[PDB]
Amino acid sequence: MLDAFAKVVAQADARGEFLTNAQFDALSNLVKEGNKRLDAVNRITSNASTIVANAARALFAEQPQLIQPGGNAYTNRRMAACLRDMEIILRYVTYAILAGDSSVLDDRCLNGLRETYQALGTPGSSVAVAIQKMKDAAIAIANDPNGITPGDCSALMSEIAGYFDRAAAAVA
Amino acid sequence: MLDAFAKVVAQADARGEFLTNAQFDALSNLVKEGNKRLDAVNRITSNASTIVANAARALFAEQPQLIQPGGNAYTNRRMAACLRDMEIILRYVTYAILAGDSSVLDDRCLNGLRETYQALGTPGSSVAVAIQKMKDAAIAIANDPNGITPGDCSALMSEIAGYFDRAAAAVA
Amino acid sequence: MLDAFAKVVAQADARGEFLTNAQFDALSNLVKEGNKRLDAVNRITSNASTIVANAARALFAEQPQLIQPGGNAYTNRRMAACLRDMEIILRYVTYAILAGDSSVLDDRCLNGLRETYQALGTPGSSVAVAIQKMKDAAIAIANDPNGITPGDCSALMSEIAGYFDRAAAAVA
Amino acid sequence: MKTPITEAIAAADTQGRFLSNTELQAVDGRFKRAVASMEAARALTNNAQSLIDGAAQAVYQKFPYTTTMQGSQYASTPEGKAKCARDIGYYLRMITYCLVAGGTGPMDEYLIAGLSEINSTFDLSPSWYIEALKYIKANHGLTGQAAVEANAYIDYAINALS
Amino acid sequence: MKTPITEAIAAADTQGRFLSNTELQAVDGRFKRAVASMEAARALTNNAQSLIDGAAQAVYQKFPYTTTMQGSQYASTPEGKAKCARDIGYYLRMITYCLVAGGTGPMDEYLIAGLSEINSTFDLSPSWYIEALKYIKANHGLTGQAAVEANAYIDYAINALS
Amino acid sequence: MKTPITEAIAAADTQGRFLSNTELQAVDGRFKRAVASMEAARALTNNAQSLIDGAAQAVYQKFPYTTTMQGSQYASTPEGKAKCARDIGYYLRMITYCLVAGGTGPMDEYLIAGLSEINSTFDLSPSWYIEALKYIKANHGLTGQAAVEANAYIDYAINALS
Ligand SMILES: *[C@@H](C)[C@H]1/C(=C/c2[nH]c(/C=C3N=C(/C=C4\NC(=O)C(CC)=C4C)C(C)=C\3CCC(=O)O)c(CCC(=O)O)c2C)NC(=O)[C@@H]1C
Ligand SMILES: *[C@@H](C)[C@H]1/C(=C/c2[nH]c(/C=C3N=C(/C=C4\NC(=O)C(CC)=C4C)C(C)=C\3CCC(=O)O)c(CCC(=O)O)c2C)NC(=O)[C@@H]1C
Ligand SMILES: *[C@@H](C)[C@H]1/C(=C/c2[nH]c(/C=C3N=C(/C=C4\NC(=O)C(CC)=C4C)C(C)=C\3CCC(=O)O)c(CCC(=O)O)c2C)NC(=O)[C@@H]1C
Ligand SMILES: *[C@H](C)[C@H]1/C(=C/c2[nH]c(/C=C3N=C(/C=C4\NC(=O)C(CC)=C4C)C(C)=C\3CCC(=O)O)c(CCC(=O)O)c2C)NC(=O)[C@@H]1C
Ligand SMILES: *[C@H](C)[C@H]1/C(=C/c2[nH]c(/C=C3N=C(/C=C4\NC(=O)C(CC)=C4C)C(C)=C\3CCC(=O)O)c(CCC(=O)O)c2C)NC(=O)[C@@H]1C
Ligand SMILES: *[C@H](C)[C@H]1/C(=C/c2[nH]c(/C=C3N=C(/C=C4\NC(=O)C(CC)=C4C)C(C)=C\3CCC(=O)O)c(CCC(=O)O)c2C)NC(=O)[C@@H]1C
Ligand SMILES: *[C@H](C)[C@H]1/C(=C/c2[nH]c(/C=C3N=C(/C=C4\NC(=O)C(CC)=C4C)C(C)=C\3CCC(=O)O)c(CCC(=O)O)c2C)NC(=O)[C@@H]1C
Ligand SMILES: *[C@H](C)[C@H]1/C(=C/c2[nH]c(/C=C3N=C(/C=C4\NC(=O)C(CC)=C4C)C(C)=C\3CCC(=O)O)c(CCC(=O)O)c2C)NC(=O)[C@@H]1C
Ligand SMILES: *[C@H](C)[C@H]1/C(=C/c2[nH]c(/C=C3N=C(/C=C4\NC(=O)C(CC)=C4C)C(C)=C\3CCC(=O)O)c(CCC(=O)O)c2C)NC(=O)[C@@H]1C
Repeated sequence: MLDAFAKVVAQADARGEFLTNAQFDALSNLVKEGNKRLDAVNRITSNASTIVANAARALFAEQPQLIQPGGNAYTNRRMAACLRDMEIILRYVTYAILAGDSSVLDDRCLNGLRETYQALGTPGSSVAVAIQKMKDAAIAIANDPNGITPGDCSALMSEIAGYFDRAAAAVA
Repeated sequence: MLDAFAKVVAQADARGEFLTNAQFDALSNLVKEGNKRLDAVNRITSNASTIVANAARALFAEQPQLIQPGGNAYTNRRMAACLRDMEIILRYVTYAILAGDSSVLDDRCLNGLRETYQALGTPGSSVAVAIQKMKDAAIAIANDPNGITPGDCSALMSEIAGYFDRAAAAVA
Repeated sequence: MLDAFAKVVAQADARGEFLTNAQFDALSNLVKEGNKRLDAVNRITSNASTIVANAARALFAEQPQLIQPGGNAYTNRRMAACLRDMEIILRYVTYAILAGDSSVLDDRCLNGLRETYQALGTPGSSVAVAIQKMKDAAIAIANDPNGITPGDCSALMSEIAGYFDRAAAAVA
Repeated sequence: MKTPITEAIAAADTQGRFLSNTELQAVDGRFKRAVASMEAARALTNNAQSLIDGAAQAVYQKFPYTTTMQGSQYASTPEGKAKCARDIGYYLRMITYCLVAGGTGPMDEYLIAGLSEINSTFDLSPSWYIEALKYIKANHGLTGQAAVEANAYIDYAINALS
Repeated sequence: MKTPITEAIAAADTQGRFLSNTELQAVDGRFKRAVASMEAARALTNNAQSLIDGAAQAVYQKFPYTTTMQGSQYASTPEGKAKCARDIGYYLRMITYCLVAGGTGPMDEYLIAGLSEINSTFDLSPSWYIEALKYIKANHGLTGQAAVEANAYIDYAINALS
Repeated sequence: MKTPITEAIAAADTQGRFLSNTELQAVDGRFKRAVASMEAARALTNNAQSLIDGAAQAVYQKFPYTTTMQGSQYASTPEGKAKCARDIGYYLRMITYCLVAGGTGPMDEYLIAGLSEINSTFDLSPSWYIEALKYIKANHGLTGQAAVEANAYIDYAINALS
């Protein structure tokens, strides 16, 4: 996989070049913004169980056909698998946040996922809704101004939203 | 896999329903007819070697191109493989008889078999003939009125014929 | 796999025939020409390292885009893989020479190789050039009149050239 | 799905052999026991609503805090009470399926697998369901071997929750 | 198919290395022995019909019950007698292929593999074929190393049936 | 590619768990050390040409036979001298990438893997490159932790060649 730094290095190597004054400045800024990134990962991770459970409850309340006998989330084994998927997706999204790049999310999670759901008969459009719910909850938690040094994390939240939407699009 | 009983249960669960008075009666009848089913399985199984050998001999007498040098059943290794297939098919058909459902036969035997023979170059039309021969011999043995309490097993024989024809169609 | 002798046997068996007076004579000639075949294999094998290195150097001198940053042979890991492939191809070609049949080369090396290079993004046309270079060097070494009992090895060299061209065509 | 018949076939198939008398006797045992099993299944089905209604109240009585505590995982709201009754009905339905199939397969597949994960995630106490199962066992009204059959699967569910 | 050459290549290939002098000497051994092997192969082929006819009668003489007993697996009927002669011809043909290839490969692939399964399924006695092979060995008329070559593969077949 | 961040993620992913404080502290360590690493990276890049030119001459001086011996694998011809300078530039570039990534990943992937195979095949002596790396280490002009950073990756390359 790659993180934001390795990504720039890989691009420079393909061209056989040393980094430019600008590239150095860009990477240095990422470092200066590191604290905020660490807070977002810690905050989301620390509330992972509630983010998944709350999103799952909301999904089934909105879409009761999923839990109705015959539905794809009916039976404990399917419900467990569904809950697991939510947790897995959230897990990989947080990895992307820490890395500052979506490579790990794309390679280890999203790639081939749509084809997996199609083969199983799982409604990807419904998974997308679940992802969107976790997205809104994850950002509200990460960007909560309480109990943290005051500052602007808007760019980071936009980046985080991007990963969630990316995952949602990969299944929807 | 599923047997006749599990099949009804699976259908009821998909609908989230308890069994109806009729369904209970149907399954109870199957039980009452259990003895006949056990006799058919025992009788066919107890003559498995002759059923396969006799059918194989007949097939090669009818279709000598199969054993002619170059034929698909030429060489001991191919003849052995051919004999093995006959025995395998008969084995799975008997499992279906015991279960009262073709699921095990379809899942563990017939699925992908046509594609296997095509890749190998084995003539499925000839395998179908072999299956039909075992079918006629298996039913004659299972429905032999000698040495058994007199009764009507016509429905069961029709069911048994169905499994054989099912296997024959899956390769032909 | 098969060698020149097993090949004739396989053809005769498919027809269920003993060998004919001619077939016996053909195989006997191959045997009488065995010494030359052993010399070609020993000579090529004994210079395998230089044949590959010299061909590789020539290829990169002719096609510098291959080693330019971004090129498919750029980085030590890709250059090593490239060198390895050359050596592998030469190895299998020599096996074909010893056997007097291209079966081992086709089955264990060339089959699926074009598809491998396409998936990786390796330019097969360039590999073909590398193969052709090893071909010319291998034949010059095998057919060197110095240090060997004088005789005509033209037929054998034509056979050897055939295997190399076969490998070149399988990737080009 | 685990039944005496699929289990007989699975054994022979793993050994790559035809069914033998060893397996056929097992199926006969299953056919003979079916009489008692079906009697139990029909009774529980016929009396399903009263058993479910009674079982739910038995839980509320043992655990009163389940009818008043705030939270979606309790029965303190119409919705919670509906979810609870639904769940108990699922258990009873599974028990009848096991009796019909002559094995634990149905409950194993549709209910026990993932059971721990579900109760932990949704904050459902296993103790609630054990109480409901104990009520069904005490009040199904069966006797003789039909009772033995019903209780074997009810206790199987209780052990899966313990 | 197993020959001294494919065996040499297989060894080098499993080790991922080029052929060495170790393997080349093996092939030379094979090329030198070919002289005797081919002499044996040509003789057995030239005299194939008489050897097959004689071998079949040798079996019938050792096992008279093979010419009179009822059943398709005996030679008591034109068809059975044709199947028998065919089989013996298959063995002789395989022996010549082994001599031509310089190895057991042909017989291993076209005949020995599955041999036990075939004889058991069709009720063919291995003893019948051993007698036929003994006849061919005793009467092929070869001497010197050509005999050593022929007998090595004939005895190889006999051991595969034992 | 190996960095403190991808390494943190790999650990959590192999264990199938979310990142914990254990991993987050590692990344913070990386973010804090970046200051020194970037200082080193910028300096080596800014001074790349003089370091490369000087390093090449240091090799020619230590190994004079590299400027006169006949053969394409020596620097005795314009082409050889260009290949040499190119190679040294590759090493310096890799060192800056490692500093930027905060790990050995870049050098591990683009240079060390296959390194032994390359030097053996093209008859390049590892001793030549070690001398060039020693020159860069002695003359990069860095002090304090920026020096510690630069030297760690230079010595890493030297050990990979030893
Ligand atoms: C947006 C996400 C919210 C926000 C963030 C914010 N955080 C900081 C500063 C710090 N964050 C940490 C946290 C860590 N450091 C670590 O090494 C680890 C891993 C164990 C963690 C979790 C630290 C140490 C700091 C600096 C000291 C401090 O507490 O201030 C800032 C300030 C940026 C600047 O730190 O550098 C900001 C803006 N602030 C918000 O209002 C959002 C809700
Ligand atoms: C059709 C297939 C033929 C036929 C069958 C037939 N069988 C029975 C009755 C019995 N069969 C058994 C056999 C078993 N019981 C077992 O537990 C096992 C496994 C070890 C076997 C093999 C038994 C015990 C009976 C009952 C006692 C008896 O011998 O009668 C019937 C009678 C149905 C009724 O048994 O219930 C019938 C009709 N009859 C035929 O004419 C067909 C050729
Ligand atoms: C063409 C390829 C060149 C050529 C070949 C040539 N070689 C021979 C004869 C011999 N070659 C060997 C070599 C071996 N024998 C072995 O068992 C092994 C494996 C360890 C090897 C490598 C031998 C023993 C001979 C025979 C004795 C001798 O040295 O002459 C011939 C003569 C053919 C005839 O041998 O039989 C020829 C023509 N000659 C050339 O000019 C080509 C450059
Ligand atoms: C939940 C919101 C929805 C839902 C989910 C559901 N998923 C499955 C089964 C699988 N999901 C995956 C996905 C992954 N596996 C991985 O290892 C990774 C990366 C770490 C991913 C993304 C896989 C492989 C499966 C199948 C294998 C398995 O189930 O173990 C199911 C099960 C379906 C079934 O058993 O038939 C379900 C129900 N279902 C919904 O209705 C929601 C919309
Ligand atoms: C016999 C009547 C005909 C015939 C058969 C024949 N079959 C094969 C080879 C294979 N058959 C299978 C099928 C199965 N394998 C399974 O495990 C199961 C379920 C338990 C089935 C149904 C497979 C997998 C093979 C290939 C693998 C193998 O041979 O081991 C052959 C061999 C062909 C060959 O070696 O080239 C033959 C000859 N051939 C006939 O002419 C009859 C009409
Ligand atoms: C060299 C002249 C050219 C070149 C080659 C190149 N090849 C690869 C990678 C692979 N090559 C193979 C081929 C084989 N593997 C085998 O086991 C056999 C039979 C014994 C063959 C023929 C395979 C499987 C690979 C991929 C697996 C691997 O690399 O280990 C590469 C690597 C590409 C990459 O890492 O992305 C390269 C560079 N490249 C050129 O530019 C030359 C024209
Ligand atoms: C009743 C004894 C007590 C009670 C129950 C209660 N349960 C839920 C929610 C769920 N129950 C299940 C159970 C199953 N689903 C299955 O597919 C199967 C097998 C067929 C079983 C046994 C599941 C999956 C859920 C969650 C998903 C859903 O809503 O269906 C709730 C709601 C919890 C919530 O937060 O929304 C309640 C209240 N609660 C009590 O207090 C009773 C004592
Ligand atoms: C002769 C020594 C005695 C004899 C022979 C006999 N054999 C058969 C039938 C078969 N023989 C084979 C043998 C082979 N098939 C092969 O592909 C190969 C390798 C190339 C061999 C060795 C096979 C497969 C059969 C059965 C299928 C077929 O008919 O070809 C029979 C007929 C048996 C029958 O019941 O139809 C006979 C009579 N029998 C004797 O009594 C002789 C002493
Ligand atoms: C310089 C210290 C001495 C010197 C160098 C020299 N090198 C080569 C050829 C090659 N060098 C490499 C090295 C790399 N390729 C890579 O992709 C990477 C990682 C990014 C490295 C480090 C390679 C692969 C080659 C061969 C292929 C090529 O030409 O690029 C030569 C030429 C050798 C030849 O025979 O053509 C030379 C001369 N030689 C000296 O004497 C200096 C002391």
